[PDB]
Formats: sequence, C-alpha cells, structure tokens
Amino acid sequence: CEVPTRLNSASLKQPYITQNYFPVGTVVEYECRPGYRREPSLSPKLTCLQNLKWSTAVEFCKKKSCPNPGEIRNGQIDVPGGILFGATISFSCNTGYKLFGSTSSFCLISGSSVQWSDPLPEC
Amino acid sequence: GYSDRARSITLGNSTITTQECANVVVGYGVWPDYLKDSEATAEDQPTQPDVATCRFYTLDSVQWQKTSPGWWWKLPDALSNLGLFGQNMQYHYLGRTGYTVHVQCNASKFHQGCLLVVCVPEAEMGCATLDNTPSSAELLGGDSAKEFADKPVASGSNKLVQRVVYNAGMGVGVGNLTIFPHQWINLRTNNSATIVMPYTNSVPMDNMFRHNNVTLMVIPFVPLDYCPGSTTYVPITVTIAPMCAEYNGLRLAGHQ
Amino acid sequence: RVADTVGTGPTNSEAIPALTAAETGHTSQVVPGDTMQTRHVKNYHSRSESTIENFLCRSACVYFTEYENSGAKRYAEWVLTPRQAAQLRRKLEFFTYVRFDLELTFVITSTQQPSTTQNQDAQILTHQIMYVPPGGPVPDKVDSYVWQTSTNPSVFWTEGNAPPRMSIPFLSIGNAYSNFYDGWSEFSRNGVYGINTLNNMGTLYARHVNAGSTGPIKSTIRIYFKPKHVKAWIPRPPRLCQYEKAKNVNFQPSGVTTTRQSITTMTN
Amino acid sequence: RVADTVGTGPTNSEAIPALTAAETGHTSQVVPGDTMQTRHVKNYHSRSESTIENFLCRSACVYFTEYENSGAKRYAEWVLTPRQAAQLRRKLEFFTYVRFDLELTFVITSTQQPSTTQNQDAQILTHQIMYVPPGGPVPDKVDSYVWQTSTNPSVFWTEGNAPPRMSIPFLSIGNAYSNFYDGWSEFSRNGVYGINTLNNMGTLYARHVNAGSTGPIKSTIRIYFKPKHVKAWIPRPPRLCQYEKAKNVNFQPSGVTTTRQSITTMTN
Amino acid sequence: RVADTVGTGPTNSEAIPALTAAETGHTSQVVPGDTMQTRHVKNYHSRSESTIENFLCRSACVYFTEYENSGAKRYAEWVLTPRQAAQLRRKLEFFTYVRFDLELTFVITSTQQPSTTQNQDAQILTHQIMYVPPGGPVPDKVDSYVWQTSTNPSVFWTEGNAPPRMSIPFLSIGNAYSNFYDGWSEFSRNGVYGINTLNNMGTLYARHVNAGSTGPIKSTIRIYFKPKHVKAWIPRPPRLCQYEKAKNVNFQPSGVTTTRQSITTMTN
Amino acid sequence: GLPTMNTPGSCQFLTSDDFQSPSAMPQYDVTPEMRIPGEVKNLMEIAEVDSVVPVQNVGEKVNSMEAYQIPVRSNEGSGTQVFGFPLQPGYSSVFSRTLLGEILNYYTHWSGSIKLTFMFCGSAMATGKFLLAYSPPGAGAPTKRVDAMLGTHVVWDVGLQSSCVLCIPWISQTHYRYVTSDEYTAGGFITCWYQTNIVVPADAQSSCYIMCFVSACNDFSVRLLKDTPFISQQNFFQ
Amino acid sequence: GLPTMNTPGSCQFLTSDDFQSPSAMPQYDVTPEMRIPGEVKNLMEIAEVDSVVPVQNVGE
Amino acid sequence: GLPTMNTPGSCQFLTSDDFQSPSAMPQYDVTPEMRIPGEVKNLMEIAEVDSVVPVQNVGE
Amino acid sequence: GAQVSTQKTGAHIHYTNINYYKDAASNSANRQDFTQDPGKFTEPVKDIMIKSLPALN
Amino acid sequence: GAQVSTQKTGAHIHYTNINYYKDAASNSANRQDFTQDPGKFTEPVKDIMIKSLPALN
Amino acid sequence: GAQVSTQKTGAHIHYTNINYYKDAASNSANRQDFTQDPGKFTEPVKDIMIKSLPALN
Ligand SMILES: CCCCCCCCCCCCCCCC(=O)O
Ligand SMILES: CCCCCCCCCCCCCCCC(=O)O
Ligand SMILES: CCCCCCCCCCCCCCCC(=O)O
Repeated sequence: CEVPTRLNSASLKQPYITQNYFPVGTVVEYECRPGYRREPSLSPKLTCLQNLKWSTAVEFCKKKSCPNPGEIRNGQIDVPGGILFGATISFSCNTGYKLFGSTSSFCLISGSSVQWSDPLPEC
Repeated sequence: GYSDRARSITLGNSTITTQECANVVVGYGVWPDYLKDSEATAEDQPTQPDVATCRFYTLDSVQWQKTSPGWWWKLPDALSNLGLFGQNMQYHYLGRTGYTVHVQCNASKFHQGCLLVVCVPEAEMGCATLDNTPSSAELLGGDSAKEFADKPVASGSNKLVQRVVYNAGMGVGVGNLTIFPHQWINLRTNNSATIVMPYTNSVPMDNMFRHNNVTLMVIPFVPLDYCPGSTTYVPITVTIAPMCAEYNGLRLAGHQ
Repeated sequence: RVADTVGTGPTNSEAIPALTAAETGHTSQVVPGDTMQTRHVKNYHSRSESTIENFLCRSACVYFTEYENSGAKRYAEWVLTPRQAAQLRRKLEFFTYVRFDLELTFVITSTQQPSTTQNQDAQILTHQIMYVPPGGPVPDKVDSYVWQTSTNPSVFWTEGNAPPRMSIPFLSIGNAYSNFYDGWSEFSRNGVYGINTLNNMGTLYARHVNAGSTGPIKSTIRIYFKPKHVKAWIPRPPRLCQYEKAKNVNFQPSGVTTTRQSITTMTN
Repeated sequence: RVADTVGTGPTNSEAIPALTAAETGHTSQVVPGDTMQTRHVKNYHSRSESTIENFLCRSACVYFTEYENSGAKRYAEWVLTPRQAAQLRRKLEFFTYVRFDLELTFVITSTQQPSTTQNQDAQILTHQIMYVPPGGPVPDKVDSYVWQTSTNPSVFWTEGNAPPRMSIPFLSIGNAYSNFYDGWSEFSRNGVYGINTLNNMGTLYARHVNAGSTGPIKSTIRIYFKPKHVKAWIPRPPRLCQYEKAKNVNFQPSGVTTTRQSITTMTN
Repeated sequence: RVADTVGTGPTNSEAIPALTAAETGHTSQVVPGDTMQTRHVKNYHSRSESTIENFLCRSACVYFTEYENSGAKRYAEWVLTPRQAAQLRRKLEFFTYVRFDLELTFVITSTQQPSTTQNQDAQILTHQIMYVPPGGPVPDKVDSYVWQTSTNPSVFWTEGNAPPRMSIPFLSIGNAYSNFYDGWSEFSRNGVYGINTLNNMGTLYARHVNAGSTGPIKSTIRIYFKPKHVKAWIPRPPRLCQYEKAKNVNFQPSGVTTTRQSITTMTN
Repeated sequence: GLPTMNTPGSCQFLTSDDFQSPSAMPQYDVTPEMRIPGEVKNLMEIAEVDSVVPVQNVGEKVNSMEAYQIPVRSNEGSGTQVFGFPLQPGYSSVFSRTLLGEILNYYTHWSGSIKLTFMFCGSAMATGKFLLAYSPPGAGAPTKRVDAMLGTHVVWDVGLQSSCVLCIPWISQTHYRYVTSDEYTAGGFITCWYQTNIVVPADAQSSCYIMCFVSACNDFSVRLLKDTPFISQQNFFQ
Repeated sequence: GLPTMNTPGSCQFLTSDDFQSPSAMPQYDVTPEMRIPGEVKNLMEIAEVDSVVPVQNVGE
Repeated sequence: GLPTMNTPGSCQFLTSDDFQSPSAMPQYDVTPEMRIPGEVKNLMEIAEVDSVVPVQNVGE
Repeated sequence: GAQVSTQKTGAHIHYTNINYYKDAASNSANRQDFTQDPGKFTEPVKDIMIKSLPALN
Repeated sequence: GAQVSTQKTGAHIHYTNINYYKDAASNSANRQDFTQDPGKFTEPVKDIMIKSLPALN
Repeated sequence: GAQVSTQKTGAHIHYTNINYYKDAASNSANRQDFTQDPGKFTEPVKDIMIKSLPALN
C-alpha cells in the first residue's frame, strides 16, 4: 500500500505519519485538523486492501461554527458566506451615523474553538 | 357481529388462534400457488405431499431482554431438520415453497416495547473482514436463532458476519427495511404478527440447501420496559408453515 | 398525471381519517383534505421522469483500462461486471431482480508517452475490441491466432470518428439478472458466497492493430453501459455505507444519519 | 402585412382627428389621411422580421473559458448565467418575464502553448463537457470519480468535426424566467437583493479526456445560446447606461441622449 | 420453436419404446415420457441461432500481408483461398458442398518504419487493391501498365475512413463449391491430388498509390470473408487433428479424445 | 448518391440520447419472463411507503437504534416542546436518509404533500395528548405552544388507535421546490408540544417513546435527474 | 447502406439556422403557463406607444 | 442537401452486422443449382444423429 | 406524418417537415407567427376614445 | 411501416419512427410508459382498511 | 417497394427494408429461415420403424 489518502478535513495520527510501510490488512487512523469538529456517524479508519489500495475514504470531520455575530446598534451586518470556520462578515451604518472600528470580522481559530477576532464597531 | 381482533388459521393438522392481532400481510399482494405448466422447466413429474409438509412448525423460543439487539432466521435452513419437510428437501434436488410466518409475544398492560417483523428476500450479509466472505457456521444456524450486535464486530483475520443492528448486516438503514412485507408488534396493541409470503426468485425452482430465498428478522426498535414486581421473562416464539411446497429431482439422500 | 386536490369544508362527524394503526404494516391513504379545509386545485404535474426505465436509461462509465504499442503491456483484458464503479451500482441495487437490454459505447483516447526517440511521425491508429464468452480461447499474446474473430464478435475503430457502439440482448440463462444472491456455489455450503456465483458474462480484450509510430503511445479505453427496456421487481433500501469490494457486500459500519445540535434544532 | 393607405379628399367638417389629449395616457390612432389628402396605396410590406421569437432566435456567445493538459488548471468550471455578455443580455431585458426552450452549442479550439520540450507528436484531443444541477458532487480534481456521469448529462467530442449541440427545456420552477427581481431572499429584508436570488441553474465543467501530447496545449470553449419557442410579457425600456456587474443592476449615471449645436440644428 | 413435452403416467403394457436395434443404422425417436412419468411443459425455446446461414454468417480474417513505400517490396500479392486460416476453414468443412455469396472487407493500417531520415512530414496515404481473374496480365512491377484496371475490378482507399467493402457473387463454374475433392487433375491419375484441383479463384494485389513521405512506411492489409445466402449439403465429421498445409489434407495422427483417471471417474 | 448535409451536433456522444444501434448478437433467443412478485413501474411507488424517521440524531445516538425514539415523559408543566425540524425532505439530516429522502437526492426539484405518522410505544395504561403543528415560513420557528397553535395543527389523543397522521400540505409560492438548501424555496417548520400531560398509574413506567414514519401523498412529484451526493469512490473496486 | 453524398455547407455552424437537436433532459415535465398580463407577440406593438422626445439636447 | 446528423457508431466495422454493399461484378450470371442429396437447413439436425461415445478413454 | 407548409415568398411554394425526436422541446423554432394586438399597450383607456370626437367633453 | 406517436408537451404534436434492424433488442428505449400501481407495496393488508373507519374494531 | 417484416422478439414489432442495388447478390443475409427436416439423416431406413413396436420381428 502507498501513503494513505489525503483529506481536506482530517490528517493521519502521530504513529501513521512517520510510518512508510503498509502491509495488507493494515488500519490507519485520522484525526480532525484545527477548526474542524468530528462527525460522530463516520469512523476515521482506513484498511489496506488486497489490491494494495486503501478503503473508500469520506470526510470524517466538518467545519466548526463561529458564534452568532449578534445584533449591532444603529447598523447592519451582511453575513454573506455564513458563519463557518473561515467566514467574513461585513458591518455598515445608516445615513447619518459614522462607523468607528473595524469594517469586517473573519471567523478564525482562537485557542480550542473558533472566534471572530475583530470586535464590533460602534455607530 | 364479530371483532377483527381475533383470527384463526388452519393448515394441515395445526391451528393457530391469535385472539388479539393486527390484519394479516400478504406478501406483494400475491397468494402462494403452484407452478404453472407455461412457466415450468424441469420435465419430470413433481411430488406434492400437501398435508405432511404444509403444517405449522414451531421453532425454539428466545428471550426478549431489555438490551436485546435482535435475531434472524434463514427460512429454508430453519425447517431443514423438521418433520417430513426436511426429509423430502434432502432427497429432492429442486424445491419451491411459500411461507406463513406467525410471531407471538405477549405481555401485561404494564409492559412496553415494539418489535419489527420483516421478511427480507435475498438478505445477503456482509463480513467483519473485507477480504473474505462470512462462513455458513456463522451465517445460518438451524434449530436456533442468530443474534445481532449493538457494537461493530472487530475486523481482523476471521470469517465472522458484521452484526450491527443499525446496518442490518446488509449496509442499509434499519429504518428503511419497511420496503419488504413488514408487520409491527406493539405491546400496548398487538401480541402477534402474521405475514404470508409467496415464492420469489429469478428461477422457477432452486436447491434449498445452497440458496436461501428469504430471511426473517425480528428487531426491538423500542426497548422492553416494566416496573419492578412484574414478570421479567418475556419470550418470543416463531411459527412457520410451508405453503404449496413441491419438489422435482428424486435421487440419493443428502446435500453432499 | 398526479391526482388533483378536492375542495373540503368543516366537519363534526365520527369519521376518523387521521387515527390509524401502523402495526398492521399498512401505509395510510390520507389526503390533506381529511385534516383541514382545502380548495379545488387542478394538478397538471406528471410523474414521467420517475419511471424506472427513464431513471436507469443513462450512459455511465463502468470501467477504463490502458494498453501500449510497445513493451510488455500490448493489450488489455477486463472480465465484464457492473460492480466496479459506485454510481450505476447503487442505482441498480435499488431492486433485487432486473432485466434489460444493453447499449455499449467505447471511448478510446491515445496519448504520446515521453521518449528519447527522434524523427517521430505517427500514422492513424486503429484499435480492435473483442468479446470472448466463457469457454473461448483467451489471447495469450497480442499477435495471437484468436484475433481472427471467426465467431467471437469484434469491432475495428480508426481514431478520429464517432465512438463505436453496439446493442446487447438480455444474454442471461436465468429469467432475470440478480443483484443479490444469498447462497454458495457448491451444494456443500462452501466456496464462493454471494453474487460472484452468478457472474459469468465473459471477458473483453482490446489492442492496437498497428503500432502507428516509432514512439510509444498509451491508449485508454472507457466503457459506457446504458440499460434499455428495463423490468424491475422487489425494491430494496439504498446503500447507507460505502462500497469496498465489487465481489463481496462487505462494508464498514456507519451511523444511521448525520447529527444535529439538539432534537429541537432547525439547522443541520 | 401592414395596413394599406385609404384615399382621402378635402374636408370642412367639425371632426377633429388631430386635436387630442395626451394626459389620458392614450396613444392617438391617427393615419396620414386625417391631416392631408392622400391617394390609395396597396402595401405588401410584412411585419415578419419583427416577431419576438425571430428577434431573439439567433445564436450569441455568452461566455468562453480556457483549460490545459498540464499544470494546475486542468479543467474549467462556469456557473450558467445569460448576464456575463452585453448583447444578448440587453436583447433579453426588453421584457420582464420570458419563457423559452434553449439550444446550446459549444465551439472548442486547442492551441499549442510554447515549450522547450522536443520530439513533440500529438494525437487527436478528446474533450468532455459535463452539467451538474444544484446539489451535485462538484469535481474537486480532473481525475475525479464524478466524471462517470451516471445521471448528470455529458457530451464527448473529438476535435475535427461539426461542433456539439443539444436542446434544453424550460427547466424553471417558476412559471416564467424573470429578468428582474425587486426583493430579497430572506423574509427579514436582508441578504441577496436582486435577480441573483432566482439564479440557480447549475454549473458546467469541461476537461480533456486525454493529454494528447507531451507538450502543453490550451483549449478554449465558447458557449452559444439560442432561444426557441419564446413567450414574452410586460415590455420594459432599453438600457440607457452600460452594464457593470452581471449580479447587480448597478450603473454609472449617463446623459439622456447626445448633444447638438442648437435646438434648430439639423446636424448631430 | 422446440417441441413441448407431453405429460405421461404409469404403464404396464407390451409397448417397448426403449428396446430398439442400433444395427439398422436408425436413430431412435424416443422422448423422455416413454421411460418415466413427466408433466406437461410448454417450451418457447427456439432453434434460431442454429441455422447454417447464421452459424457461417460472421466476418473472419482469412489472411494478412504487408507492403512498403520504398525498397524492393513495393506491392503485395495473394492467391485467394479460404484454407490459410484455421477457424473459418474448420467451420466450413462441416459440409462437403457449399454455395454462398461473399462479403469482402479490408482493414489496412500503416506504420512508420524506423529510419535515420530527418525533417519527416507525411501526407495522407492512398492505397489501391486490384483483383485479377485467371488469365489476366499480372503486375511485374509497382509502376506497371496493368494498374489502369480497364476491366479488372479495383478500389481506391484514403486512410482515415470506414474500411472498404464489396459484395461477391457465387463465381463458380461448378454448381456448388467443393471443400473436398477425391481425385486428380489429369485423367492419367497423376499430378495434383485433392482440393487444389478446383481452386482457380484468381489473385489479389495491393499497393500504395503515392509514397506519402520521405520516410519508409509499411502498410498491412487484412482480408475478412463473410458468407451470405449459404446452402449446404452432405454434412461431415469435424477435424479431430490440427491443420498443417492449406493445399493438402495431410495430418499428424492424434488420440480420439483426452484421457481420465478411470472408467468410473467423474473428473477429467 | 442522395445529396445530404451534416448539421452541428454530428458524430458526438451524449449520455442521454435515444437512437437505434446494430446488435452484436443477431437473432439471440432471450429466455422468457416468469411472473416475479413485486414489479415496480415507477420510483414514486417506493417513495409512498412508510420509513422510520431518525429524529433524535443527536450526538452518539446515530450509532444506535436510539436515533429513532422520541422520548416523551411525565413532567410538572404544560406546553413544553417535544421535537422540531424544518420541512426539507432531502436536505435536512432528519429526512435525507429515509426512503423518500434517498429518492429525492437523485432529483433537483420536488412538489406535493407529506405524511408524518406518529405511533405511541408506551404502556397500555399510559394516556396523553399532543399538538402536532406545521408553520409556513415568514416568521421564525415558534418558541411557545400558543405561537405554534396558530399554524396548521392536529390534536392527537392517545386512545385505542396507536397512530395519528399529520399531513403537511403544499403551501409553496411556486409549483416546485429545490431539494438542495435554498432560502428562496423555504419550506417551514414542524413541531410537537405537550397538549396536556402523560398520566400513568402506579407501578407503570412514566417514560415512553414515540416513533415517526415519513410517506409521500398521491400528489407528489420530482423533476430533473442528478447524481446522488452520498456515494463516493477513489479507485475502482476490485 | 443507403448511398448518400455530402454537399458544400456540411459540418458548419451558422448562427441563424433552424434544425432539430437531441434533448439533454428527455421527457422533462415543463411547469405550465399561467396567464400573465401584457403579452408581446411583435416588436412593432412597442414601437407604436408614445415616447417623450429630447428636443432640447443642447449642451448640459 | 437534406440535413442529416451522424450518430455514435458511424464508420465502424462490426464482424456481426447486416448491411447491403455494392457488387464488384454487376449482373454476373450465377450457375443454377442442381438438386444435391442431403441438404442441411439447421445444425441441430446433425446433433440428433447417433455418435459412438469413447467411454474407456483411460491411458493409452 | 409529414407536415407540408408554405415557404416565405415575395408578393406582387411549399416545404415538408418531419419530427424525429420525442420531446417537443427539440423541434425547429416557429418562424411564422404573424399576430399583432396593440390594444393592451396603446389605447389602454377604460372608456373608448373615438378619433374624430373631442377627447374631453 | 412508420409509427406516428405524440411528443412530450407541456399542459395548460407528433413524431415519426421507423425500425431499421431485425432484432428488437436494438430499438430506441421506451420513454413513455406512465403506469402506476402502489397496491402491491402500500396497503398490502389481506383485509381492506377503509380510511374513515377505525383500524381496530 | 418497401418490405415490412417482424423483428426477433422474446416469448411469454415490425421493421422496414428497401433494396438499393440491382444485383440480388448484394442484399442483407437472410437471418430468418427456421426450417428443419431430420428425416434425411436420422431414421433413413427404407421401412418405417414405429417406436413402440419391436425393431426386429
Ligand atoms: C466488440 C463487441 C463487444 C461485445 C461485448 C458484449 C458484452 C456483453 C456484456 C453484458 C453485461 C451484462 C451485465 C449484467 C449485470 C447484472 O448481472 O445485473
Ligand atoms: C453536455 C450537456 C450540458 C447540458 C447543460 C445544460 C445547461 C442548461 C442551462 C439553462 C440556462 C437557462 C437560462 C435562463 C435565463 C433566465 O433566467 O432568463
Ligand atoms: C477491389 C475488388 C476486389 C475483388 C476481389 C474478389 C475476390 C473474389 C474471391 C472469391 C472467393 C471464393 C471462395 C470459395 C471458397 C470455396 O471454394 O469453398
């Protein structure tokens, strides 16, 4: 068997990444990459088949959700791409009120979870 | 003036009275009949025992506990050693039979639960190990029931059968099994289930020993429950009645 | 055409269309008019894109293999099966027994493999595809005597035209094709278990009739199946897991569905 | 056929065909014979090149994209829209709601990209174009599993033949296509404002089925739309400004017309 | 359609359908109902793929030869015979006399032979195939005067199209073609013995009409026979041995069948 | 020679075409068809059968049979909520895996009414009363029984009959709705509330389960064919 | 084989032609047509309505 | 020019097809058929005649 | 089932057409629908306005 | 021996077809077989269950 | 002068054919001649041999 399949949500655990030899009947295990929660229904394991190919791999992790952006006073928030890990919400004010602060707020990974690093502007 | 809750079924020298049962399910709308002379292939004259083989056979009971996953029976192999049905099946090469399944489970007004009785045609079952198929000593055991599992069977180098109840052993959702003739036993309503199944196959006749036409599965969807002080042993009994059975190809005994 | 709605009014009767008993294993035949007041609507909607034939009658790639005009791999061989791919396999395993004619199409594309050979000048490549039913003399080499195709069906295709295509009859000893088989091949209950018992549809071979050039060229053949005149019986539940081997129904256990935050959450 | 003129003579009556009232918002139905003396003319002129179907039934390039047989860009993807180009967009926005079948044509042309690779010898290139309706598994790579096209419609085209072409039905959940939408997608009056709310027509993908040569080749695909069987309602005034974005009707303000030297000048 | 079975019961009579006498050289016309009890079966099976015409009506390669565009071998010549190959020969020698029309197909494929010549640039190759009946002026060279084909039938084929094909009539002085001949050509019982006495079907020639390129190209022509409207008489036993020479029926002696472990062994 | 003229679209392969082709096995005798029970002439016949709905797909409950059980009980309150989910028969995790959702995931559009059948699987001594409500979009999901009361509801009385049928009708502004997630084709919300309470006698369990079955009505229809997003493959299964 | 002969103009694309082509979505159920007010069957119907004329297009 | 459209499967050779082709020898006078004994109209007629069975195919 | 119709000819001849596909969304576009009705857009007043008469009376 | 049939048209037209091959396993697939019967799978009970009536009596 | 004949169909449909050449040795091969007569090879005895009767009497 060759190097295990690469996924966009999961990465090989510590013993598997170092290992370079995979005989027939070998099970490797994945883990969620930063910013990705794990779907309970799917099991993150791959066996090596007799044709020296790995078993079908499906994404074993899903993107995390940043908290609700809240309600700004005297203005609106676009929320164009949703609130998943890596989003970007925009802020604006009504006619006669000047925006003070940041204009956007990316959903980034702050510690063990995802947070919006930018604070809310006042206008 | 009667009630549609009671029902009696007579077959051969056996009779089954339900007293409290739901309406009988009839296969795919078809009632089991004999093979027509325009659909036959084998040229020798068939035998039709009629009363000896077409009677109610009562298998050994099982127990419904609070954590029971479920049980399965391959229908041709359950009656393989029972009465004259098994004897004719051994000597003959080809057989063709319809069934009537009558599952019984009773309890008091203070017991709760729900079983699903499903007759699944061609229920091919997967294996714990991807490389090899499951063995016969694992797939089918006559004179007893085969039980499902609540946790995935460990993979490795074996010939076990994957028994996860949710995957049904066939890689399908257990909830979607209501496509095949199915009946529900609710302890607050029912006490028995009755399903009549015709002969289903891609061929007019077949060898019963090397091929199982249908597999009967009983699965507790809603668990069993009761309060302390009431009966804790609640069994489940299964009765099968071969219908319009006929055989072609009389030769030496045995399936060797 | 779908049934039109019937207008209804208020009700204070003893008829109880809503209350039923699911234990009988009978689906309720209730309409929206039983549980509310409705208006008369004439529906012109049709269930024409839901017929089994229309659903299964679309070409799908079932396999693709590669051969060369030099070296050891001079010809390609495939034992015919519809279980190599996922899509048509899952579409076909909605039913237990099916029966259809087939329409076969091939898409062959060559590609100049890199080489140090100079003054390269290729001519038009011509390919031969041959079908050998069970029991035929299988080719052991590219310049074998069996490529004469005295009785075996064969097609000759020159590159740069509409792709080749022929029609296949039911070609089954059984009254219907089986997608599932619960049993063994020997009467002693050992050997091949499963649907591999009934797969004896033959073998397919492909080669270059000429070498074309003095430089290596690798040709890839893709095979497309299309079921026509389909008759299906005994519907079955769709595969919840992911296919692993074509020969066996072995699977890795998976959850019944995906999860959500709470039983009262309207967001997945 | 246009109405023929009616001969008229002199008049000294109280009938006043010329004097009217434009405030009523009613167009006058006056002929030249009301205001002068005319002769009888029989007109054979026909309004046959003025029917909406004939006006809109002509192929027009709506988009073109490029893909390669090497490197990172191995396939091309376009979300279908008729607002990318100016000409057909302006022709279609004479009306508010339209309803038509479609005829789709593709023009694919390859071109040898410059490279230092030697001994180049190409074979016939074959292209695949695939259509994915909303909710389909979009290809993440060129050698993906979704190019099997089990149910998604696909076409295979070898270079050096008549261009590919298929017919598309109305394919709209709404009773008519909308060229304009005054509203948002959420009931809270925020989000996507405008015609982008109703554009969910799917996605189109294109690739090379083979690499063909050991030298890089860039293929360009052009997409041509032709409306057939057109039904139009609610005519609207033509765009005075120049289109900026396909998604929005945002425009830069422009004069009502062009200027001239004086109100009494017969030269622009 | 095959005869349907007739239902039968028990018997205690003097009729003896089983006992017969094979010495009379008569095959018994016994059915299964004579020797056992049977049921009534209606058979819809048909003997439609067993007709002699259907069995023999399939194209088969009878010969293939090669020619070049430079050097000594500039054209190819074959005396027509159906005994060069094994498959169609054995299929045809099931009968003594046959009579059929013919459908002739050619598959021609060029291949660039390796050379040190540089700046190679080929043009489209065109081939000529000519048929010379017995007594014609056979070409002695490639640029001969006989390739004018005043009366000899000829075909011109440019590479890159559907393969050439024509229809041949019975073309035999005898009332039927003979697959076997027991006798000599001279009345003195010496000379040519066997089926070579009756083979006078002519000769076939093939060449390149142009050279195409300044680099050597070798073209291979394959000839495919298809019998249509076949009438056969006097069936004969199939060849147990392996063919050695097309001209003679000379063979190497071989066992009657294959061997097994014992007269009571069910395994080959 | 009859003079012809090739038109654009010649010599092309379209996966969804309909032409006649030459047979590779001429005059093949096809084996006749015996009558096999359960012929299917339409996919919608399958979509109309009942299928258990995994409402409690919360956490690890999907690797169990617990995803199918709706856990009602006896509480010291009135007007609380049992469950709730949106009307998306083919996109929501609750519906995307039943037979109806599995058939829908092959089609771009859907139209028609839905049947939701609820069966009480408690004791024969337990008695209850529920409110099953559908609310079309325009305002958010109701957070109180009084808000849900204003939609299309049914009051279910748990008697000798063990099942009740809430029929979700077609209240779309268009004729068809997209199977995939789309704000423009919004469906609505389905909720359940305790109309009264689950009253049990002594020596009888107070915690019970309901089960939900999903079916389509006789006016259901689906449109454009597409590929399922579920099945996937990285190499050819050998 | 019915013998034919291609004529000049074969295998060409003309933007203003009229031929039948194979459907990519066979037997698609098209949503019916409701009566919408203001159907236009001809461009000349639009050209006959009044339109204000900018006569004083002089300078700014 | 009658507008046509080639379909997949054009310009291919299938060993088991059935089409008409132009004759290379037009108006050839075919020699008539005399009655020859033993016409075979089907292969199954041959398969129904008796044939000695080599049962003792054991060794030499 | 062929349809014979009239061609486009000058003032002051028939063609034949057959449909080969089973979809009706694949037939040739209809180039002959000469029908006009300007009443919807021009003269849309509720009360009929005779030409020779005064518009306001 | 041509067959004239009706095309697929919207609600609220004929095509012609000829068979050229002698096998019947080579003709165009039948896209017009709109026939339904859910009685086999739905409502499979031996005793008819009228809707308005109580299922258990 | 077209010929309409029946296709090959299963048990338990018509095609059309025209000849374009003037030779009759150029038409499609006849795949439908299902006629059998085993009397010439099987049962070739001069005296009829009834089955139930003794072959030698
Ligand atoms: C060049 C000519 C090649 C002809 C090849 C013919 C191959 C026939 C293949 C038949 C496939 C049948 C699939 C049955 C699937 C099933 O069992 O359900
Ligand atoms: C290889 C086959 C590809 C098939 C692709 C089909 C694409 C269909 C596109 C439909 C476009 C509809 C445009 C509507 C414009 C409007 O809203 O007014
Ligand atoms: C380019 C045109 C070439 C034409 C060539 C025609 C060749 C005719 C060959 C006839 C072969 C007859 C075989 C008879 C076999 C037999 O004796 O049984």
